[PDB]
Amino acid sequence: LNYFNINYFKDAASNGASKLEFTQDPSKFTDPVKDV
Amino acid sequence: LNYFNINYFKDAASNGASKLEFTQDPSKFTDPVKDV
Amino acid sequence: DRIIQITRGDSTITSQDVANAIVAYGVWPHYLSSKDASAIDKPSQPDTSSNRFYTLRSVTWSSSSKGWWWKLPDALKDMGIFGENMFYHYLGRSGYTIHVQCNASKFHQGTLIVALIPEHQIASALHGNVNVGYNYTHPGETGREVKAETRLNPDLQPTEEYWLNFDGTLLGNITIFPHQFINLRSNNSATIIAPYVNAVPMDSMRSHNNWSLVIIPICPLETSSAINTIPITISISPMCAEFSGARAKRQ
Amino acid sequence: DRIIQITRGDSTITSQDVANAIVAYGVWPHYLSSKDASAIDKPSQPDTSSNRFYTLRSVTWSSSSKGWWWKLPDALKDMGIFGENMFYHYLGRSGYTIHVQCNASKFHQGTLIVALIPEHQIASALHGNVNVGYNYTHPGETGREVKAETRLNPDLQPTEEYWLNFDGTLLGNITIFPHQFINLRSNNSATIIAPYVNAVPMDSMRSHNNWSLVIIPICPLETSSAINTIPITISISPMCAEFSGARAKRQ
Amino acid sequence: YINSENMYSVVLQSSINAPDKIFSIRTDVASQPLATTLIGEISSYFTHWTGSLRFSFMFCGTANTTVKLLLAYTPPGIAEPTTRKDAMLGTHVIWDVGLQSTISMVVPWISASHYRNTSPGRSTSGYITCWYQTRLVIPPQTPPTARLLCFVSGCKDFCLRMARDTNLHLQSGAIAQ
Amino acid sequence: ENYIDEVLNEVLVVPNINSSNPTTSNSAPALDAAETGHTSSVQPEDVIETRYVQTSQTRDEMSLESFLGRSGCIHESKLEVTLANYNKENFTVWAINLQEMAQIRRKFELFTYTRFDSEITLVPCISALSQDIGHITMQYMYVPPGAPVPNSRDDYAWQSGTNASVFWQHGQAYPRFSLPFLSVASAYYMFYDGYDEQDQNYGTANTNNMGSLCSRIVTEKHIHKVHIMTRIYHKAKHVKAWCPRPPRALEYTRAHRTNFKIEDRSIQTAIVTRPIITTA
Amino acid sequence: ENYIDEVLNEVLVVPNINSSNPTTSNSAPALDAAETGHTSSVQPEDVIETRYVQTSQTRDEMSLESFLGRSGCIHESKLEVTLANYNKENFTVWAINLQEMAQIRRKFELFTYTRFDSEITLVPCISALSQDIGHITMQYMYVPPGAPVPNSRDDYAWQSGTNASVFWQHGQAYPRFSLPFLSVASAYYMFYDGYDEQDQNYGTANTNNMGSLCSRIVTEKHIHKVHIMTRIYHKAKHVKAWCPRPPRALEYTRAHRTNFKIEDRSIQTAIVTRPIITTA
Ligand SMILES: CCOc1noc2cc(OCCC3CCN(c4ccc(C)nn4)CC3)ccc12
Ligand SMILES: CCOc1noc2cc(OCCC3CCN(c4ccc(C)nn4)CC3)ccc12
Repeated sequence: LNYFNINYFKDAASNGASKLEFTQDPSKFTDPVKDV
Repeated sequence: LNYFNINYFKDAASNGASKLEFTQDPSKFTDPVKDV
Repeated sequence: DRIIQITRGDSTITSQDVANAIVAYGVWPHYLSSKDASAIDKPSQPDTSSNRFYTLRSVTWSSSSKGWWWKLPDALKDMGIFGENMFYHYLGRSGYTIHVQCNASKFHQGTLIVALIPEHQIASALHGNVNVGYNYTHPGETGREVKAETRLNPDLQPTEEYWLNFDGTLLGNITIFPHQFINLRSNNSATIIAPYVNAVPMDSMRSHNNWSLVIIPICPLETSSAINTIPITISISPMCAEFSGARAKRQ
Repeated sequence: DRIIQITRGDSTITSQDVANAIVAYGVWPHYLSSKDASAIDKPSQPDTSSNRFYTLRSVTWSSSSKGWWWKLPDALKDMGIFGENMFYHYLGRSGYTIHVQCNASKFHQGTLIVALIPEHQIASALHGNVNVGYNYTHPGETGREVKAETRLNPDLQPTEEYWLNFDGTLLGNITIFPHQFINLRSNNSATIIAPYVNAVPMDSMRSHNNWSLVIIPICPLETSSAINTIPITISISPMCAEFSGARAKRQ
Repeated sequence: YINSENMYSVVLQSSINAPDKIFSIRTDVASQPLATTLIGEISSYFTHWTGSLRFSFMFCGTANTTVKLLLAYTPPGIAEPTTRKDAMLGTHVIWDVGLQSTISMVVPWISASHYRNTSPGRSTSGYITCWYQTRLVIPPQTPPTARLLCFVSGCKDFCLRMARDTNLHLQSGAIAQ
Repeated sequence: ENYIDEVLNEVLVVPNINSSNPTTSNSAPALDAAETGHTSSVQPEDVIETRYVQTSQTRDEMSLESFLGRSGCIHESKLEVTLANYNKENFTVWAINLQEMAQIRRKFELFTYTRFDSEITLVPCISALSQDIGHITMQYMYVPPGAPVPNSRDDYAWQSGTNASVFWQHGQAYPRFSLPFLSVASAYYMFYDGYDEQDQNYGTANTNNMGSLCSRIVTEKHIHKVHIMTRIYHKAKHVKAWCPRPPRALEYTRAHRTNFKIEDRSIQTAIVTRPIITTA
Repeated sequence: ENYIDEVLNEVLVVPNINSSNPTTSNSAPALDAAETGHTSSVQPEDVIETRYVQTSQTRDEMSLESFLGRSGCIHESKLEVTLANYNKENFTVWAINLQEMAQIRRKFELFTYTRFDSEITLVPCISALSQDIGHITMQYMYVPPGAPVPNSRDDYAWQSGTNASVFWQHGQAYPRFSLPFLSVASAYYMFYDGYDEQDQNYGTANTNNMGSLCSRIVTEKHIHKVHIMTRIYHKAKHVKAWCPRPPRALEYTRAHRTNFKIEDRSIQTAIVTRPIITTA
């Protein structure tokens, strides 16, 4: 199914690996376009 | 009575043994029948 | 109702004594879907010029014959458009209707097992570090006879042990494979339809044989007749055959 | 807007100086309909494996070159799946995109006429009861060069008279045929799309050539450049190609 | 040419009228030569391979120089094409040099299985081969030879999986503090 | 309602036997033709007068998940630790196969194709050859195809920057971890009827190449001679399989090949001979 | 709906390939100018007739978090324990760098600036040089810039009144702890194009000065000669990075400097030579 997650610690850094959020480019590497 | 189960991990494969679902043949070994 | 007529190409086959027909693994052949696909080019689907009955060189069944086998797509290597389509592309996929034919008289007795087995990886003839050579699993339409003779290049040869299914497994458990029996008192033809089966959407027609057709007589052919020797003939038709990644012709 | 990109097969052609493109006789190629058909068997339509750009052996254009021609389907005789499909059936029909390519410098001048002419029945070289021999109208991809030399078997040869369009008709009325001009100061490519055209729904790919591509330079190639000799290359792609009446392969 | 900048360009000649090969490349991406490149080095950090590759070519010759080249990807299960005919029977792009220096062609992902190995070693992904469609033509008094540059990137198609350590870098000694 | 029904292990049930009666008819269910390739349809009640019996039996245990879902040994790696500057040697390398130990190999080779996640469990044991042991820590690193393969107890690759490694030290309990199904195709091949690009190496050799399991003793040079034997165990989790094949009849010769023949030994099945067939 | 979609590892998806058709037009997508500094926009469907394929593949594993989020060795500290009144010596000191071990260094040096929390994991191993070991306890203290640096196994600074120390003793499992991103600026510098106030020490030397990791054996004078080798491992958690750079092409010489040149050795990339370019 799905899975369970709680943070057991008082500080940000103790927390485990972060969640993923979309690539959402912008194309700034491949097309940084001054007139598009 | 019954029993408790949670998945503690972020990845599919960590999860324990799968649940059973019905044989639901179809008879494809014993009778693969072209005219039934 | 013991009649069968199967029409495939411009080809139509007929048999007046058959035992039903078997559809392998209960699934009829189909073209490869968008969900399952891998190769992103448009497949080529020759339709009637490809999916039609190709009938190979016949073999002779005698008092001594202990078995034979063929490999697919290999046996069709030189057959028509299916053949040519085979070496012009990297990849192809196909299902087949296999129709094995042997007739006799009400005065003969004999029994064949006709099995189509997937990924039939046969065994080397000798002990130690041998393997089987490409040429020996790619006989073309002629197939392998089981011969008691000594052979050309033995470290490369496959076992002749047919009752071991050639694979080191007991014949007679050979059933969990799609099969029929041709038993002369009862039938005349055997018929098997198979779907593509492989752990990949399309594979190499050249370097990999999805199926092996193996017929070994489990009941020896006995007669008081003048004709004490009869032919078995294989015809197989590809079905929903498609190819992709076209390039020049491999030799 | 002088750019063109045509994609056919797995093939894509590009040209940065072209003059429009021409569609022969104002009709785009299509598959053969139920109303017009004759042969009652299901045609085979290889799609991408057949309708793709085949590019033939190039020819060299010099101060002396007075013309060349090719015949279709003939030029494609040995090309890939279209070729093989050609000799495995009695009948076939196809349209083509013809793309003729010759490039030079802004420092060269020259002008080619590129014409696709239907039923181009050429004329015998000599007088009296001669005709032209099969082999001489079926050169394959190499085509006919107009050569001033004496030739092998002259009673069978076609005329070398190109300004007579080889047919006994005035060159320069050669226009009522679908055509373009390649004129080095202006363009680089010529492009022609043709539909099947014939007085019958499908014909023999072997014994009949529907089209002839003929390019003869009407303006002689002049330059002060070091390269005083340049290649012309023909690529042609069949389109909506279909075959029927399959049998074994004619040689 | 190894440790120069010339390793990065190929040279075309006006001296040749012919269907000659110019160069060829294994198409697998962790393969040589392309392993050194961005997409390669990164692919070399994973064990699995899939997608389509974008090969772009820039013609660096004189503004007045012209050529037409054939760029061809010949799919696997066959040998590197030895002739123009043999090559062209595969997936190709005929490139015409003109106002725009550059052209991009793509090797489609065409493969038995959904993914491939970044270090296949025996198996190939196919080849990409460059030929003369016509000839490199020149005016009077302009350099007879012109160069050609070659680029790769991945398409929207492209993906890597199963992270592994890279094979393109090592540590022999110890590193100074 | 499925936390309960599987706690007493009852989902997947066997049919009841119904009562049956004297038959007299033109319907002959006992009579079929096995030539069809079809197994007969006859049931007890068809050929004999049967009583009603309510069958409580269960197929749960017979499921693919139950059968493959037990771990068994797939490899035994012995590390003989030398002290000849200690760094030139002292590492395992193993190419990864389900094919080198017969018991689990026979089971999965019951099917043509199989698919599943894996649970690897380790059982390391230190055989002490000196007066003592001291502190032994071990490292096990998975080195997929193409990853740099360690050539010495020394080399950088045990840095394991992106590779997965697991550590064991004496007194720690048996390491374990899970793997996701790793093939490049939709399933693993238990058998392969084809060769490589070069037309060589018939069989499974070609298909599943997982790379290698590499072992090293990580504790630095010391005085005790020991041997470390880590046995590798493998459970299948989350399983499907397709196309059942007959079970291996003969001893296994070689991995990745079906070769059964052995030198100067009669070819010996598990069948057992009788004196005569009229006596059991 | 994101406890589920990431359990089978499917957030972040790859586009499908659409069907494509014969093109004839003045629109030449294959034709661009790479002079612009822009990568081409062409896709498979633009230059070839493609079929529809539904792409199930996933970029999750390719995320910055997946790539940096595996621990690898950044330092190896060997403590050779002497007994020459035992208190004058027997401590590590290490100035803290991601720069002394090549494998992780290459990875982070893929970017110009990086930011993240750190998980340090320790793997101590006692090499026994006497007949035995006894009870070895170790102390690891983080000594930030300006904190008093221990000069002897002795000195007061191991009191660790406000510093963070972690203790290990033989038989205890691998210590671990987390660090919050420690720079004084918004990100860590992987490269620095500038010098110090004194116009000296080009490069990273200047930027990230974390102070030092100090090790001591805490068990009091005893009789067994041993060596303790504690290896330091580092995972990045919670990561962002900016400005990708090309990957290091050559072996690493020195920390905090890009120097590649080596004495009496040819300068050697990972590129591999061919006989001729018309053959692959
Ligand atoms: C840092 C730890 O690394 C490992 N230690 O032990 C390990 C074991 C591993 O393999 C997992 C099970 C696999 C074995 C491969 N296998 C196949 C595949 C094809 C065939 C024909 N036969 N067997 C399928 C499942 C993977 C990694 C490690
Ligand atoms: C009582 C335990 O104390 C410690 N033991 O081991 C430790 C390790 C520690 O560093 C954490 C990771 C840091 C290393 C510093 N680093 C950089 C910074 C700049 C550059 C250019 N390259 N690398 C960024 C991240 C901190 C404390 C301890």
